Amino acid sequence: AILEYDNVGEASEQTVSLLFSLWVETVRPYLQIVDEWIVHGHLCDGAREFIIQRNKNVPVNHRDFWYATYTLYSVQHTMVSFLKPVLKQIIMAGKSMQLLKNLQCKSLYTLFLESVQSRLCQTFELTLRSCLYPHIDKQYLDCCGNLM
Amino acid sequence: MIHELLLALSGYPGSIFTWNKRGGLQVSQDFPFLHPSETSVLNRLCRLGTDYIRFTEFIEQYTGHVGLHGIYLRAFCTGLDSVLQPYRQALLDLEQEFLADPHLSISHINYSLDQFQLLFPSVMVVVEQIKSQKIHGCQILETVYKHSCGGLPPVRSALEKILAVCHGVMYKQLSAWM
Repeated sequence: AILEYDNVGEASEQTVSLLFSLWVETVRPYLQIVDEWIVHGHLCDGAREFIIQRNKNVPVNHRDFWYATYTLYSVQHTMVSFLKPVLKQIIMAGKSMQLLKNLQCKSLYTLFLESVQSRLCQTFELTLRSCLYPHIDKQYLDCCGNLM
Repeated sequence: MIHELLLALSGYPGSIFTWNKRGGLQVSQDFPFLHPSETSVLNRLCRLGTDYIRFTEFIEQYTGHVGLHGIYLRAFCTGLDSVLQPYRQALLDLEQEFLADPHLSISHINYSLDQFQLLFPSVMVVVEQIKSQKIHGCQILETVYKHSCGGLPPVRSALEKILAVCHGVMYKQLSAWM
């Protein structure tokens, strides 16, 4: 809906900003979940609202822990559009922090909010490309470097 | 009568004012006070009422829902709504002035709405051409531009406004692609 209403312009800005705010609210919990999963790896969650299925029975010291620890939700497959580009990066970042914590034994929602407030018309797809992904890229590279 | 009249003009036909789906808005000529001039003015106004009704139908069809589809069509509907908006404001002001003075004649209302009496049929012509030819995409932008050189200053101003909206949309597109 937000992608289809981008091209209208400020004629529907009453609807445009409303949908923007609604999407921000809807995505914040996902932002928090992803952040916690890639900062620690645990959640206060018990069954997730998240696309990727978690296999909690995978032994930590096992070859398939690199694989079976997180299970893709195939029906075809549950997924969200804007989550697709960073899905692989999310997966590797989270598993990398998990491994780093195993071997070693501000909120992303807020960052997105402040970025979109500073920036905000402009393509919301390009808005997300500009603001959201670079944070993930930096965190992913930092995690990869630390792990390596 | 007058309030029912304006509400029919507001797209809400009453008992006397009957909206045949393709027979348009028409007058239930039954009131004992109706006169041939009265009915003639009523029919002249039901003309523009039917125009507004069809405008509303089309805009709902191609703005609330996604041939006859694409961003151009939604922009067309939005600009048509915007152009009709001053008609609505004039209608409301006329209602207000009737609510002030009850001695006002329906002829006064016809005098007031003559501003859009000529404007509406040209807009209907344009939109029915667009629909019948199923004009789609940037072709539509040319379409009104073809008609944008019309001889009706009111119609020409409305067409310039809608064409500026179309220009803005395709400028958004071109900025994205550049």
